[PDB]
Amino acid sequence: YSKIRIVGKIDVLTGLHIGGGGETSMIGAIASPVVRDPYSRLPIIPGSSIKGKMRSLLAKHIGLIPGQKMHNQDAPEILRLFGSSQKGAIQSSRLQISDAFFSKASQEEFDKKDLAYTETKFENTISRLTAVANPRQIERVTRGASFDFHIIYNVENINEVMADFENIKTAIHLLENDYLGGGGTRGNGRIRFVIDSIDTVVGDFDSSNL
Amino acid sequence: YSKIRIVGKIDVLTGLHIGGGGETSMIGAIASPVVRDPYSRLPIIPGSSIKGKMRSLLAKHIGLIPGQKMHNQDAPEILRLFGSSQKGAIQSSRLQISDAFFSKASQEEFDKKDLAYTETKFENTISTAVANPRQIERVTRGASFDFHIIYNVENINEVMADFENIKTAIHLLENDYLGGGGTRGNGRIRFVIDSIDTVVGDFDSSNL
Amino acid sequence: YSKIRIVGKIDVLTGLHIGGSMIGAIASPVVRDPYSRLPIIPGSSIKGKMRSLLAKHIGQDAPEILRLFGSSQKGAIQSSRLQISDAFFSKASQEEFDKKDLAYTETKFENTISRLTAVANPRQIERVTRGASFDFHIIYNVENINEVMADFENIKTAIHLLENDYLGGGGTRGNGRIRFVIDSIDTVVGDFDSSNLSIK
Amino acid sequence: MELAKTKTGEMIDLNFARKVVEENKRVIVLFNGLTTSKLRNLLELINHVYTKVYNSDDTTLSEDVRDELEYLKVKFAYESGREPAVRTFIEKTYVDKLVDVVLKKNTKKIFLDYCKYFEALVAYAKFYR
Amino acid sequence: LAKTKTGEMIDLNFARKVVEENKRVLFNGLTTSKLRNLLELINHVYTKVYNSDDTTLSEDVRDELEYLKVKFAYESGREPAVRTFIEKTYVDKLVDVVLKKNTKKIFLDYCKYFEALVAYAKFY
Amino acid sequence: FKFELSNILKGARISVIYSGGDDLFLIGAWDDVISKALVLRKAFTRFSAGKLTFSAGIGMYPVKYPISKMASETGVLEDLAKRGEKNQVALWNDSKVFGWSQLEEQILKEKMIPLQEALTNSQEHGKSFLYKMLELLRNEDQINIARLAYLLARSSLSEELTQSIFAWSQNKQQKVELITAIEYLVYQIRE
Amino acid sequence: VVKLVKLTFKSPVHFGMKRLSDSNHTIAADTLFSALIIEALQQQLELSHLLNNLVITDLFPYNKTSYFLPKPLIRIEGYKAFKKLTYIPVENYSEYLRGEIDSLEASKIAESLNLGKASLSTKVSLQAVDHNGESEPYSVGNFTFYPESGLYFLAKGNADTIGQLEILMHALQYSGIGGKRSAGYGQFRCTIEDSGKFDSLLSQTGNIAILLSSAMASDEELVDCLEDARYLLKKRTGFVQSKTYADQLVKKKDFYAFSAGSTFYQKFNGKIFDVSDNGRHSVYRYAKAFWLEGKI
Repeated sequence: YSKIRIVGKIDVLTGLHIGGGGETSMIGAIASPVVRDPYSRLPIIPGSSIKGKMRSLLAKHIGLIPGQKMHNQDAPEILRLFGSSQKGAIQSSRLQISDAFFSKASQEEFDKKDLAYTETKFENTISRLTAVANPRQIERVTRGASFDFHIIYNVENINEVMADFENIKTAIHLLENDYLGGGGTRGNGRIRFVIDSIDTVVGDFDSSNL
Repeated sequence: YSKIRIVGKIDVLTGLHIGGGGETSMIGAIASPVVRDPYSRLPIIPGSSIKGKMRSLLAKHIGLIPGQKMHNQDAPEILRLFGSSQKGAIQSSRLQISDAFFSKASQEEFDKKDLAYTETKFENTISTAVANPRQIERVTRGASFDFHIIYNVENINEVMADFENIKTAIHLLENDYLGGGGTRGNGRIRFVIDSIDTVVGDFDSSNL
Repeated sequence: YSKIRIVGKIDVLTGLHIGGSMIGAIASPVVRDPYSRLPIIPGSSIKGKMRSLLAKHIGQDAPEILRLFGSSQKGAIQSSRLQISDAFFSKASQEEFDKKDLAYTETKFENTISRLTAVANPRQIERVTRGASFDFHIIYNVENINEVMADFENIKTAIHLLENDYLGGGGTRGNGRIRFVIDSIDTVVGDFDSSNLSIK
Repeated sequence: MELAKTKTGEMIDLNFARKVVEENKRVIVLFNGLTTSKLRNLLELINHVYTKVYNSDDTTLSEDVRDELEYLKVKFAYESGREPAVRTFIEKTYVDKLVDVVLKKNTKKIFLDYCKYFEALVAYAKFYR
Repeated sequence: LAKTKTGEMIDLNFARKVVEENKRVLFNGLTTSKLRNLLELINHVYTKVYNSDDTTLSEDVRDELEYLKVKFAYESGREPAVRTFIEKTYVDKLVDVVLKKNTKKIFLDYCKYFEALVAYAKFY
Repeated sequence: FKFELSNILKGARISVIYSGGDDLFLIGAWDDVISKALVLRKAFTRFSAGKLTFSAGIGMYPVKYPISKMASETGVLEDLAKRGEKNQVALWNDSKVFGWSQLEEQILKEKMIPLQEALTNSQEHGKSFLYKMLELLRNEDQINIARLAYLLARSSLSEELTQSIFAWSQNKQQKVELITAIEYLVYQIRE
Repeated sequence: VVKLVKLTFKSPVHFGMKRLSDSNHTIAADTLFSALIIEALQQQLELSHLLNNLVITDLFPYNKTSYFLPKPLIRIEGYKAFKKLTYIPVENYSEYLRGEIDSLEASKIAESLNLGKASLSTKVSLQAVDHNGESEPYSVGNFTFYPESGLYFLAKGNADTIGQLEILMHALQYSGIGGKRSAGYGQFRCTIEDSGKFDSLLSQTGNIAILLSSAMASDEELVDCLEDARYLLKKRTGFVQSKTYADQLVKKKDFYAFSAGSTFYQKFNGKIFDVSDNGRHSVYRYAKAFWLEGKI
């Protein structure tokens, strides 16, 4: 059994809004807060968010089967990578994304220059008939922030590791070109995967090529 | 699935003002500050503003349905371009207009010329003939912001129509204003496209 | 017969949702102590995760797996060497969370973008908050002295995998990253020596 | 809640916020003509420091937060001078006194409670209108 | 910010104290327009410092503050009430203190003190 | 409990698993089960002319939930309903133990039906407003009363209903009933 | 040498009834004795002391204040409160025997029992999932004792037997008791000491005798004991837990023993009953009787 660890950081570009738990917000405060790590009250990118976004992008790039409804109806490569739950064909997810926590380097860079990690962005919604605007305060992570992301790939078939990591690179490229969060079509969620340190944490497998 | 990137610059003509909602301001100054990128403390045109203004202008040009109440009731092409949230008829937004950050070339040009990126226009409101002083922070004329628009090829055959709609929306936005205070002049802007390239997929962007 | 006590902490590196209701509320509440309501890690979950990871490492029908985690097969009845008790929310972590007034468990809102209608189905999953430490107590049974070194090497491999592989929950989506800290390893019963033995 | 006591002696809390809003409710002009936008401006002045403290976890109020609270007192005085209705609102609700009280106490909890009191004031002003 | 006579510290509460001490009319006849002009003089350099990211006051900002001192002296000459306001509020010395500090924080503290002066003059 | 129990449950989607001398256990549609429990209580009062009363437990489970688990949890609910004051029904969670008249009228008639009327009549409201109300009512931070007032003020609902909701929220033994009514309504109006 | 052994359970315990889902507050004497025999087999201690000189008592609840004993089965003159009542504190035991306890007092005593909270943990088996199958859900009952509460039992035996019992209980602290042990249940810490209150209570002479353990008389003494007896014949059965008994798990011979609290006018000395048939070793079912005399 081999486990390959991909440790790096996701650098925000336009500022991503992964919406939080929708807790009771103060009147006039952020109507839609970001998901934050409760222990440190720092914004994070959940591993579920990255995993779902990159899986959907990879499925679209490969091509959804006509009339696809369930996630288990994806292409066999996507099912092999991100896992399946179809009864009698449960494939283990080789990719185990982890929540991308606010990096200490970017945290210190924000402590300097007296910058808040999350910025409240004001938006409105012009009505189609009355032309009235409805104010909205959305919390968004600052553009200069960075989140240390941690992925683990499980080597289930040594022959398919190359193909799976090629699919991973394609999905990462798609996610860099696409957004990661809410409101990306309005410009919230652009990112890039700058640092990538692929090392075999467990096993005799060689990840230098990967 | 092809992601086509439209990278260019957007340059203000009369002074852009996208407000930030007010902030801690000394008496008689910074009445309505412009929205700024928190990291660089630099003026920014939000992608939300550009996308919303283009969608509204395209809706007006195509023609709103009588008694329209929600943005999910626009023309089918507009809904396929800018997205839809209708129950059972969700349409993915092919246009992913992003925040138009202040271009480094224009920023260095302003630094060279010793000019502030934003002008605090001092205006009032005559009533009794009693004025109401106010300092609106609007982007200085001649400031270029780099705009980046992602178009997703959901349907190959519809790409030409969608890009014609995008061109019409850009034409309207250049003809109309952006941000707030357009009727008073501030907010007129111009697009200068650099290159349309299909970063992802096999689609060809040379024709586009 | 010798019994080796292994007392340590499980540090939740990323929100742990073991799981196991009201409308608009947490539909997947984590397991909690029925009296104290503190979230706990069932010993069954730790034992099963370690068994599965060690099975993948060895490959369960393997004699090492059966001897370590118990077997009831015809002709192969083996008492489980590893008695992994439920990990309880540690008092130190409880005090740390009481300070700053932080909830022991967070309600994480997630959704499900479908492939057909693109609509989102929302869920609110409870997860033990990151930074929480669970006091885990394990008893190893020395049925054969010659097998102790091999069994502890297998336990070390399983613990390494469990530090790299999530604990119970949707860990492929991030919920369940943990780290093991081995506070002590003592021989409560018997004359066996556990000084050389190390889980990590 | 448990912020301070008025000059008459009535305790100050969310219930006191509702009571003072009801008392100044006149038919519906509230606090002698206080428009909603003035109250929202005061609420945003509150909300700046509220966000600054809500992100932070320190029990004691940070020095920048205390300076912003004193500047908040200054802005309250300026709004009182500029608009009589805002002056009446602040006097009846004793907001400025609560700001100096939270400055004296120097606790995150007491500041959050004061922000909750102001939020209750705004909410009941919107409700009783 | 700075230390006044008898250990008093320049502060917004000190601004209120000065406004209530000089209240009788304010500052022996000071009007709102003169204080407004002084605040306008503050506003330009305040905005210049606010836009600049550097903590240390820029050279042009320091020269602007020196010209602010000159203009304060000229205003004090033009109107005795403005001179009384300046000597009671110690604003002219505060500008020199800010220049000595050469820090954005001290400049914004002085600007907030002047803003408190204006606000309390309007309130009283 | 053999013949008239069958007469009472005529059109309901209910299967009576058993009905002894006093014990009764029936599984059906959740809304049908609650409604027929109320009707059974009323008919029991009519037949017993006051005098005898009965206490019940009602539980809501998924369809594929094990029968043994449903029976055990409902028995626990009924045992809690018997505890202290009898003639009580423990609806859903243990927190919602209510009197029969309280559940039939003070919750469904008093609170659930007006909320249903408002939500069906309002063309600018939906389940989102109900869930926001539910979150504000269940937060229990002593401040959410004001936020609920603000939400109702912006809601453009009925003035009488708005005042009634605010009054119910401000007082215990009525906030829980309003929560129960909202939960019942959102359960009812699921897709 | 009577020794009270208190057990404080760090982890929830199964103590399951015939169903795995079912959870019981306590266990009978046969279960604890089987645990002791298993421990002696593991520790390689001689079983003669346990089989001959050791007399134990059913594990019983105890709270921060009082120790609980099983409700004696005696004639009572609100019977439902008494029937639902199961455990009576030591001080109230004599009063209950005399009959001074009334229905309201019986309900108050039944409410006074703060032993713990019974829950049903829901678990799954993923063994089939790897083999192209599906997860199998199951339920394990458990009883989380309140921090001050626990389970106590009295053990009467010779000094050597008491020392062997101390060693066995020290090992059983980590071995655990009840069901689903080695799967996160049954861990406990035991403290064994002389109990003055129980030494005084046991040293009583009464017209009636109350069983403190699941016991069954031999065929010779059953004729003498069964007369004028109020008892509850509880069915003790289960599977054999050992590696050498058979190649596969085999049920023990069905046994029926008088439950704790059963009252017999004539005492009987219980017998260790062998419930093993066609097995490589013998399975001992503890039915030795621990008696408490009382006047009614």
